[PDB]
This record gives sequence, structure tokens and C-alpha cells, in this order.
Amino acid sequence: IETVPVKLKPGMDGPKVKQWPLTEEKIKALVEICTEMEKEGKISKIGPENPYNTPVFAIKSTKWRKLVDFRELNKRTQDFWEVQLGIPHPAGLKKKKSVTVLDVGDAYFSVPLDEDFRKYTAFTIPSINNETPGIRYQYNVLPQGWKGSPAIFQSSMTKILEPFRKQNPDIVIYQYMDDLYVGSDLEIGQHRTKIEELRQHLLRWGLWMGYELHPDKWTVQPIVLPEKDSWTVNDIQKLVGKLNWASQIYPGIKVRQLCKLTKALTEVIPLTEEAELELAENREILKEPVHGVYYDPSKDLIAEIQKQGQGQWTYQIYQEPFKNLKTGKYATNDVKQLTEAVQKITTESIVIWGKTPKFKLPIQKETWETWWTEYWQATWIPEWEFVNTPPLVKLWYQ
Amino acid sequence: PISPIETVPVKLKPGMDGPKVKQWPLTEEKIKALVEICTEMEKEGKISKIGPENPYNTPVFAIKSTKWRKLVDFRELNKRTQDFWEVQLGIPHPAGLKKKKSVTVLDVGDAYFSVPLDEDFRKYTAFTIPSINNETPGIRYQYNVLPQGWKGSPAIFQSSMTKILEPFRKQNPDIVIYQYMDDLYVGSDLEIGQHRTKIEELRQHLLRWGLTTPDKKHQKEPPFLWMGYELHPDKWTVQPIVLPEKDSWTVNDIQKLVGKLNWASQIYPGIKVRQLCKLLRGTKALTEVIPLTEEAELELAENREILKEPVHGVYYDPSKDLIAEIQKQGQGQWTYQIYQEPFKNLKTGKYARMRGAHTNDVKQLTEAVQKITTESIVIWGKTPKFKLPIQKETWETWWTEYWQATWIPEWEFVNTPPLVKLWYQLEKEPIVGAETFYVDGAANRETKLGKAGYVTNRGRQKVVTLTDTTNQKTELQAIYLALQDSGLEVNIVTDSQYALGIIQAQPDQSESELVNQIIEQLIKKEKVYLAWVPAHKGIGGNEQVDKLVSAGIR
Ligand SMILES: Cc1cc(C#N)cc(C)c1Oc1ccnc(NC2CCN(Cc3ccc(S(C)(=O)=O)cc3)CC2)n1
Repeated sequence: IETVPVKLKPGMDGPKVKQWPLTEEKIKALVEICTEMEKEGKISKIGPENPYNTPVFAIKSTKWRKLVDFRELNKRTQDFWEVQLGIPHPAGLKKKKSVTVLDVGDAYFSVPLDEDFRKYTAFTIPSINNETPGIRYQYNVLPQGWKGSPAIFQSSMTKILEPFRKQNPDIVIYQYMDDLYVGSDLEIGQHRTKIEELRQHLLRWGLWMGYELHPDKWTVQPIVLPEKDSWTVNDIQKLVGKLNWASQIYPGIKVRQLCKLTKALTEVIPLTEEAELELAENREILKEPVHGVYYDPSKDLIAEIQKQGQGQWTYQIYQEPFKNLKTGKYATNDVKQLTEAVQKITTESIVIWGKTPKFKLPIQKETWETWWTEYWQATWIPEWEFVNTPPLVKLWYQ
Repeated sequence: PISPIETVPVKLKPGMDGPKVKQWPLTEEKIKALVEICTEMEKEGKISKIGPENPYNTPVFAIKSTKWRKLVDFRELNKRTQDFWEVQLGIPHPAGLKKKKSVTVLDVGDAYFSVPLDEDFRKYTAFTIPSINNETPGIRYQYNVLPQGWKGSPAIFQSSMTKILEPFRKQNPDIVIYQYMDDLYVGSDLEIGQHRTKIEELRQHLLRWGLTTPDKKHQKEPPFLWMGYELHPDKWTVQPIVLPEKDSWTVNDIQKLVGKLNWASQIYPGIKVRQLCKLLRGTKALTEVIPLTEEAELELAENREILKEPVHGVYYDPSKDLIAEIQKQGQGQWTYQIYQEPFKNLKTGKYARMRGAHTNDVKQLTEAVQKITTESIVIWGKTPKFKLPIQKETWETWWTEYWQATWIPEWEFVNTPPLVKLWYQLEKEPIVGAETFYVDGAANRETKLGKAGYVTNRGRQKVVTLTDTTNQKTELQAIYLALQDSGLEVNIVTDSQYALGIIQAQPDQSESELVNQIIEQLIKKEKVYLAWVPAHKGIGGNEQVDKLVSAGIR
């Protein structure tokens, strides 16, 4: 086994990312993990000649797991993992009755990493109250979290999967970062049996959400128009505004007749013939997907989240603003619920397009940066920005 | 000596070659001094004579006082040399330090000159001592050790020091060593005799690695002054703060005052710097005298009272819990204390930050909690239990209804007035028996003239003219009008999301005069219901205001 040469491009320097302060228990957990990885020769202590840095976190059941934030490196290594060695996405995955996610990141530890690239995988275990310099390391093997790891390994993954794929032609396997996405139209019992069969194939070779995923059942959350016995001026105004913003997305939406009826908000106005028809006609448009919107593989996916109150969260995935590719919902505390939603939306985004979306988070940067790791369970991290949710967009999406 | 430790491999920046900077002809005194200084360094193995083949050069200078010092200008080589990892991420806070029975301060002798340089890099440190009037070839020398003023020296010295200390640290886990530049701070719980022996063991381990230290008769004693603090055996404080008595304060004097107060605020509770910082606004000459406002004079007097008596801080005990308390000490001003045992503070602090344009006390307190949370994780690696001047019901009513996700760790209400409260609450549904004001505002983008007005279900109409205003301003002046000309209960319809968004967030403080005028009106009212409609959609009421508001080109 020999190394695959990795390149960033003629330009573009490596990552120089700050390490967010970690808790005592998280630091200790990392030193235990890293001492074992050093001994096993997976990572090596580094000198100051390596100016690079990638953040590290410790996540969970009871056992601690090391999570490296390779977002900057993945961004800076795009030519390698995407254009040069791209893993193709199957359109069939989203159509399967049941999809199973299995962690395969332990396979990357058996493969060495290009000596000339190693320096870019530099990370720091910080010390409490800056009392000690801070433990510096770099990877010797393909690191979990880096998008270059499955790009290099794909050739070895194909050999492992070759018999299982031949014996099961209707089963679809997709490799995304440290996970395998296994889809089938089989009955749940048979599906689970085939998952255990695949685990054994991986055992030789050395290897929110729920038990499985059901993407064939993934329906969009339609923009809901209230069904009222009595309608006040205010009710119409809310309905006029909601439909007006929906007309920007859905081709065919009409407000004209509803607009036709200086009055007090509390005053009741009777529901006219053509407006009742318009409302029923718009209702039918919102049920079906948006006409004219298609996924551009060269464009970045963007996701917006709205806190709906009472443990309810709404979300939309788009490339061009308000042109929705998917809309949906998620059902103890605000941050815990939000991290659960982010992970769920990312899991769907991977299944459907083979890419993660950039999140527009309705939270203060600092609050999120402090707490996200406390509830996070995924091997990956999506891109995120901190946004102030416009008050209207929450109301328009229920 | 020169440490036997393996060299750190150095490289130049990718597309760069070593410096080839011409040596300027120097004075005879300077040439004499440099030769003298260089001969002693060469004899110690710090530098080595080189041939004419080496093409790299860095300029040298000599400055005098009776002693002469060698000054190498590494500006060019530093530009060409690679980047290095940051020496240290931060400085320890005294509040985070655990009690240690005995303390010794050791200083490394000729630190950089005691650490070897990468053999492959040595050539780049080449310098020439010019001959009298540069007539004959000069004396060519290269560094074998870390040169003073070179980019890689601070990083390479610390890593070497960290590598050297590693075996000692492992062999002595109960001993504490703090590395900072040429200094070494050793602490232990061992009794005076046992400690002094372990110090010597360390000095001997350091000598075994080419590093000299001062002997037991040269070390520091009484109350340890470290990094701007006074470290006593069982307590800590900041170094003495002299608040100068001045009849006239220059920009520079105020700048220094604020820094000294901000430094004092780590242990002195209630320190305020707001009114003094207001005097720093305006960008004036540093020597310029600024007349103190009554508010600043009052603030300076309140600070002088806090600093009249010395206040101390306690050290960290990992067995006990961390408790953080916050108090509102004016508008936008927040004060905090962190302790383990009631009122025996580990540290103190303040928060005053206008995140965005408009805010309320509930948002400000949450932001203050967040600032302390991060701070606590840095200093102690854990979050404290908070004691807040807000009712659990005020917090619950706020967070559940607010669009933003807000989560604060384990906390309890403490009745320390002023209390955090919501000054007004907007209605969930429209009000019956209340006048509905349809408002609108439109300003001419060229003439800057604006028109704010309203139309009501009760028949009332009013239009006012505004000078040098934006559309953002007119839509805001329109809501202010509706609040000014209305009674205790009101319904307000706007086509501005900007105005809606601000008002919906329940602000009680703002940068804008208009917003604070609106706030003042919102508190007075008994009931207010704010609604939004899309502009230019032919909506009854909205279309009526638009007509009388757009009149005069808009
Ligand atoms: C950052 C730092 C600065 C100085 C200095 N400078 C000394 C040391 C070892 C130091 O590093 C650390 C690391 C962990 N815990 C502590 N614990 C400290 C808690 C405060 N004591 C204060 C103290 C003062 C005098 C004596 S004496 C005069 O009794 O030996 C004992 C303790 C020093 C260790 N200090």
C-alpha cells in the first residue's frame, strides 16, 4: 500500500483556523484518543514549522469520539475530491423505500496519507486557562472528516462492495464522507438482513433520523392556507400577504379577487364567489412541486430555518433565493432541537443531491459555537452562517 | 551552551530565495565593536566564519552607555521566511490558577543563543562586518543558533523548551511549570526543603539540555508580581492603580485612564467606563484637552470610591462549583462576579455591547450570560451556575415567543434590583373597539423630502412633511404619528417589514431617536396590535395612505 499525491492548486494556502475553547471533559477525552492514535501511528506530534490548524471537538452514547472540523481544508482541496476524483451521486437513492446509514471512517486509518500533504491536517488540543502550550499533531493516515479520504479510498471501497453489489443489483450504495448510504425497496425485515450481510463484507477488510430513512415518503410541506368559517379584514390581509409572497415562487398564484374586499381589522367581510375559487385553485398549486425549479450541480445549496415555537421548526432548501427545491418540518431546549434539525436537513440533502447545504441559522454565533457539540452526533459538519430571521417568513411557512 | 536538542527544520516561502541585501559601510567604532562582539560569539559556537561562495547577506548595525550591542536587521529574511505556529493562544488568568505551597521563578540565560538552527537554513542568516571604508572583503559569518530579531526564534525556542520539559513534566506530575518567553515559573505543594531540591533537579535537567538558570541565591521572593497582577500565597489582585488627579485631561490621559479602569474591572466590582469612553468619540489630537462632562465627572468619582480600598481575588478549587452573578448597573451596562464560596470572588467583570441597532434588557442579559459562559470555559473548562436578576416567567415568556433560538445554562432568579423585565407586550390578535391606523411613508430619493401619514377606519387623516429623510425614516415617523395621535388601544397597519421587525422584537433601547420616541409611546399604551400588508397590491386602507403620502413625487 502506497500514497496517492494530493494537491491544493498552484496557489491557495492551507487552513489556519482558530480552536474554539473546549470543556475540561472534552480536552481529557481528546488526550486519551490522541495518545492511542500516536501509539498506533495514525497521528504524530508536530513542531512549530507547521503553521496550519484545523479545529477539533469531542462528541458522543457513553464513548467519546474525535470530530475534526475539516471545512476549510475540504474547501481548499475541492479540485482533488470533486473534479479530479469525484464520487458520483445516484439519482435512485432518493427513490428507495428504506435507506440505512453506516459509519465506515475506520477504513481510512489503514491507508497512508501523502507525506507532502500531511502538514495541512495539523490540529491542536488546547489546555485549560492556557497553562500549557497545547498538544500539536498531524495525520499520517487518511483523516476522518476530510473529503479527500473517501475520494482516495473509493477504489478500495469498490473492491469491498463488488460481490454484494453483484448479488444485489437493486440495492444502491452511496459513499458520502465517513458514511455509506444503503438503499433498497425490500421489506424492512429483509432490508435489515441485507444490512447485516453488508456489515460482514466490511468486517473482512476491517470495519432525529431513526432506525433507517424513508426517502420515498419524503413529501414537501405545502404552504398552508387557513380554512375559516368566518373571515375578518386582518385574516384576508394575512392571506393576501402569504399568497403574494407564494406568487414569487409558484407560477399561477392569483390575489386579484381577494384584494378587491379603509376598514377596521376586527370587521367581518363575506367570502366572494371568485375569491373562494381563487383560494381553492391556489391550494391545488401549493400541493404540487414548484414548476421551473431545478437543481444546478455547479451551484451551492442553501438552507433556511425558522423557529415556529412549541418545538416546531420549518425549513427550505434552495440554490436561487425562494426557489424551493425542498420544504419541510422538524418536531428539549432551543439549541438541542436546532442541531437535530440541521443534522436531519443535511442527511436529506446528502440523499437527494450528494451535497450538504449552507445553513442560515436563527441563533447568535457565540451561543451556537458553545453548544452545538453537546448534542451533535454526525461525522460531518455543514457550512453555516448566523442570520436574523425576517418576522414574516416564519408566518408564511406556518 | 548550545542545546543538544534536534533542530527544527525551517524553509523559505515557496517562490522565494534568501536575502541578498548589501551591507552599508559602517563607522570604525562600530566595526571595532562588531569584531569584538563577533569573536566572543564565534568562540562560543554561536556564529561561524564563512567562505566567499555563500551569496546571501543581511545588514548589521551596532548601538551603544558603555556597552555595545549587535543589531541585525532581519526585515528582508523575515519577509522571505515561512510562517510558524502561534507561540501561545492566551495568557493564564489568576482566577483559574490552583493554590501551590511553594513558588520559584527561573530565567533562562541567553535563551535564543542556546538553541541550534537548522543546518540547511544557516546560510540565509549570513552577515558581513565591513572593512574600513569597504576597501577589502569583510568578515562573513552565519548563525548556528536562533538569531535575535528573526521570525522563527520565538516559536523554535518555545517548542525546544516544551520538548526539554516533557520528560520532567511526566516524571513530576504534581509539579506545575509555566513557560513564558525566557521565564519559567515553578510551583509545587511540597514543603520548602523538598521543593528547593526539585528546583535543582529541574535546573540540572535544563543544564543537561544546554540551558543555564540563576542559582538559589539569585531568585525572586515576597509577593510575586506577574503579568500585571499581584500573586500572594492565598489571594490575588491587579498591580496598584494610580488614578491621577488632573485639572485638565488630554485624549492620551483619558485613553490611559480607561485602560487602567478596564484592567481594574477584573477584580474591582462596579467599575464604569461608559461616560469616559463617550469623550474618546470624535477623533481629536492625542495632546488635546477634553472638558469632562458631569456624567464623566460622576463616573470618575464613583470609580475612585471603588479603588480607595484594596480588593483581592481568591484562587480556584476544582472540588467546588462556579457561581456567576450579573447586575444591571444602568442602560446597556452590566456587571458580574464569579465566586465558589459566597462573596469570595475568583474574578469580576463587566459587559456593555450594543449587538445590532436596537435591543432590550432580556437580549442584553442573555448576551452577557454568553460572554461569561465562554470566559468560564477558557479559565475553568466548565460553565458556572448563574444567578440572574430576571424572573423565570419573564425569561420563559420571552424565549418561547422570540424567533431566535436562545438557550442559557443552569440558572436561578436572584432578587437584586433593577430587575430584567419586558417594558411592553404587543397584542397576539386585532383589538375590538380600537381605531385602526393604516400608515405609510415615502421619501423622494433626489430631493430627500419625505411624507409620513395615516388614514383611519374612524375617518381621521394626517400628513406631515420631513426634511433629509430616507424611506426607512418616513415609515418609522408614520408609526410614531399613529402612536402620538391615538388613545390607549391601537391597531397599526404598515407595509414596511423593516419597521415591523424592529417593533416586533420589543426594544427598550436604541441608537435612533425615532425608535426611542416610538418606545416611549409603546410603554404608555394599554394595547397595541401591529400588522403588515404588501405595498402596491390595492389593499383597502393601504392604497388610501399611499395616495396622500406619494403626493409630491414619490
Ligand atoms: C502563571 C504562573 C505564574 C506564577 C508566578 N509568579 C507562578 C506559576 C507557578 C504559574 O503557573 C501556574 C500554573 C498552575 N497553578 C498555579 N498556581 C499559582 C497560584 C498562585 N500562587 C501564588 C503564590 C505566591 C507565593 C508563594 S511562596 C512566597 O509561598 O512560595 C506560593 C504561591 C502561585 C502558583 N500557577
